[PDB]
Amino acid sequence: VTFLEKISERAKKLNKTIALPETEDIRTLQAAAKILERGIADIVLVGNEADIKALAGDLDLSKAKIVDPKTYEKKDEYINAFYELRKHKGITLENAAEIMSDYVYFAVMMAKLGEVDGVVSGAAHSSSDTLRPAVQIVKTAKGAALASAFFIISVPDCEYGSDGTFLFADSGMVEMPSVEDVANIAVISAKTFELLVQDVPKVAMLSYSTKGSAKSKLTEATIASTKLAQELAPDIAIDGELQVDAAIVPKVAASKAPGSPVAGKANVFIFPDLNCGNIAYKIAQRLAKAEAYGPITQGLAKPINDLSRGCSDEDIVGAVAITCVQAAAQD
Amino acid sequence: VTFLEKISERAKKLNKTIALPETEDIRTLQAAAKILERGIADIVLVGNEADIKALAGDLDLSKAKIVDPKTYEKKDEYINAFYELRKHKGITLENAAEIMSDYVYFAVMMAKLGEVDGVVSGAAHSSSDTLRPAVQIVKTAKGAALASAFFIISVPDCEYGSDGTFLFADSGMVEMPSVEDVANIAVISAKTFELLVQDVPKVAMLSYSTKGSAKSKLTEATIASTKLAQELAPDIAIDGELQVDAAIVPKVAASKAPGSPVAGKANVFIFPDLNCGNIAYKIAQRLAKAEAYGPITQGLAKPINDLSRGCSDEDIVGAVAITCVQAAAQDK
Ligand SMILES: *SCCNC(=O)CCNC(=O)[C@H](O)C(C)(C)COP(=O)(O)OP(=O)(O)OC[C@H]1O[C@@H](n2cnc3c(N)ncnc32)[C@H](O)[C@@H]1OP(=O)(O)O
Ligand SMILES: *SCCNC(=O)CCNC(=O)[C@H](O)C(C)(C)COP(=O)(O)OP(=O)(O)OC[C@H]1O[C@@H](n2cnc3c(N)ncnc32)[C@H](O)[C@@H]1OP(=O)(O)O
Repeated sequence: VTFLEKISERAKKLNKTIALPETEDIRTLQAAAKILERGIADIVLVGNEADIKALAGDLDLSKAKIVDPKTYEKKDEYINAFYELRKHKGITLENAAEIMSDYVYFAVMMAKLGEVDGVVSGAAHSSSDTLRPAVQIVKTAKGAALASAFFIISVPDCEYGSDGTFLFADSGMVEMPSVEDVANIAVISAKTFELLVQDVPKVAMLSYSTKGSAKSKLTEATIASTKLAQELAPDIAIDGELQVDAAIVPKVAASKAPGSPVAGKANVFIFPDLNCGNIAYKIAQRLAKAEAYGPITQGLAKPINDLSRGCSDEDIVGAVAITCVQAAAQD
Repeated sequence: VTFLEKISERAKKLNKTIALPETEDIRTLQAAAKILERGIADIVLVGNEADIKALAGDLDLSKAKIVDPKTYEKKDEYINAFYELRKHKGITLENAAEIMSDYVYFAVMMAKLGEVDGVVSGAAHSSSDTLRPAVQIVKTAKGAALASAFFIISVPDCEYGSDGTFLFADSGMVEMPSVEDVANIAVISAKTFELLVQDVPKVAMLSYSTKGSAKSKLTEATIASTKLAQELAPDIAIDGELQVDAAIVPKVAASKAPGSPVAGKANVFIFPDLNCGNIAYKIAQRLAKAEAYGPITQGLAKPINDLSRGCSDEDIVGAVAITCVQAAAQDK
C-alpha cells in the first residue's frame, strides 16, 4: 500500500546521491540520518561542520559527506562554473563569490557538475526561489521544452487511474501554458508517470467538452494541444478533449468517446491552466480524500525539488526518494 | 435524494404552478401524476388533450390543467408578445405565429406573463432548445447579468461546506464568462444557495492563488470579479482570490487567509471558467463520490429548467420541486 513506500523501496536500490543544503535546520539532519539508516541514498550535507556538530546530537551523519562552499577543495571550479553561465547578466566574476556561498546554489552546482544526482531543499527557505538557482545552473533536459510541476494523486478505495493513482499537471507552477506547453507538459508528464508509477500512461487532455461536445476558444486550445501531442509522441496514448468522466469512466467513455485510446482508462490529467490544475488537485485531496505528493518538478536536467515550509523529517526523506527515482531517468 | 427530499417537502407548502411542455413523453406524464398525487405542484400540461389522455393510460392527470397552444384563449396575445419581444432581430409577425406554436416556447411565455411560476422540460430534448426561449422570452431577472448553470454538490462523510453540501457555478453552461459575468454569477449563486440549501452563503472566488500568493492575468481577473461582486452585494460574505484548501479547510484558512469572512467555511464555489467549473464538479462526483444535482439554471426572471436524456420520472418529479423552491424567491 502506498506510492511513497514503493518509491523509497526503489530508491534503496538505485544508489543515487542527493545534496541537502539546509543543514542549519534540524529535520534535514534527521532525514539524512534516516536516509542512510535505510540505504535510501548516499547524501552530501552542504553546510558547516562546526554548525552541524551542535545540531546533529544523538544522530549519525558519519556515512554522509560534508561539503563547505567556502572551504571545499573544488571551490574555484564551482565559481568558474557559475560565473560562465551568469556572466551574460553583467554580473562580475567575484559576484560569483556571493551566490555560490549559498549551500543551495553550491548544492545545485554539485549536481550539474556531476558530483551529485539531485538536490532537495525548501523546508524553511523559500518555495519560488529554489527553482531559479535550479533554473540558473541546471535548466531543462532534452525533449523538455520547458519544465513543469506535477502532483501524484492517490485516491483511496479507487479503481480508476492506476489503481487509484494519477499524475496531475501542471497543478503547481506554470500558470498560463501555451497550446505548445500544454503539449509539452503532456509528453513530459507521460514519461514522469511511467517512471514513477510504473504503469502505461494514458493521457486525458481535460476540458468541459468531450470530443466535439462544445466549441470555444478554450476547447480549441485543447484539441490543438491533444493533436500536436498525439503527434510529438505518437507511440504515447493521448486523447482529448475529454471531460473527467469520459477520461476515467469506461461506461461513459463507451458512449461519449468510442474507439478512444485513453477515454475510460486515463491515469494522467493535463490541465488547460493552473486555475484548473490547482483547483482540481485540491478538490481531489480535500473532498475525495486523495493522498497528494507534490509539487514535484519535472523537465529539469537533474532533478532539483523544492519543499514546503511546514513538513517533517519523514517527508524530506520521501522527497529525496522521489528525486532518486527521477535521477534514474538518465542512466 | 436528501437534498431533494428537503426540497420536495418545501415544494408542498409553497403551492406553486409549473408548466410541463414535454407532453409526448410518458415520463413527463408519470412525473406530473406523481407530482399532483404528492401535492408538490400544480401542473399545466401544454399539449393536445386527446393525445395526452390517450398516452396517459390510467395515470390520474385529472387535477392538471391542459393547455393547447393551437386553441388557447391567449394564443394571439402570446404571439404578439413574442413578436414585440423579438421583432428587432428580424422576426416578423408571421415568423412569430410559427415559432410560438412550439409547446416549450408557449410554456415559457406562460411563465413570463404570470399564468405559471416556472417550466421544466428537455428530458428527451436538447437543452439549447429549452434555454433559447427561456432567455429570449423570460430573460434575466431584473434586466441583469445572464442565465448561468449551477450544480448542488453533496459530498458524503464530509463536514465542509454545509454538512458536505456545496453550490458550484458555473459548472455546466457559461463557457468564458467575463469578469462581470463571474461577479454576477457569485451574487446570484449566493442567493440561489441560501434559498435552496437554507444556510448562510460563504462565497469563494476560486483560483490557484490565495490572497496574493501569486500574480498573473488569471489572478487579476479573479480579484476584479471579487471586488465587483463586493460592490454589487456588500452584505454577502464573498472573498477571493482563494484556493480551494483556503476556501474550506479551517487550518489552511488561518495561515493563508486569516480574518476572511469566507475562508475556512466556504459553501459556494465560483469558477474562473467552465473548464475549471466542469472539471471540478466531475472530480467531486466521480472521485469524491459526491451526489451532484444539475445543471440547474439560475438568473432568469422566472425559473425555467432543462432536463436531460437519462432522467427518470422521479428525476423529473424532483426537478419540478427544485423549480418550485426557485420560484419562492418572489414569496419573500
Ligand atoms: S514537505 C511535505 C508537505 N506535504 C506534501 O507534499 C503533500 C502535498 N502538498 C500539499 O498538500 C501542498 O503543497 C501544501 C504544502 C500542503 C500546501 O501548498 P499550497 O497550496 O500553499 O501551494 P500549492 O500546493 O498550491 O503549490 C504552490 C506553492 O508551492 C510552491 N512552489 C511553486 N512551484 C513549486 C515547485 N515547482 N516545487 C516546489 N514548490 C513549488 C510555492 O510556494 C507556491 O505558492 P505559495 O506562495 O507558497 O502559496
Ligand atoms: S435527471 C438528472 C440529470 N443528471 C444529474 O443531475 C446528475 C448530475 N449531472 C450529470 O451527471 C450530468 O449533468 C450528465 C447530463 C449526466 C452528463 O452530461 P455531460 O457529462 O455531457 O455534461 P455536463 O454535466 O458537463 O453539463 C452540461 C450539459 O448540459 C446541458 N446544459 C447546458 N446548460 C444547461 C442548463 N442550464 N440546464 C440543464 N442542462 C444544461 C448542455 O447541453 C451540456 O450538453 P448536453 O448534451 O446538451 O446535455
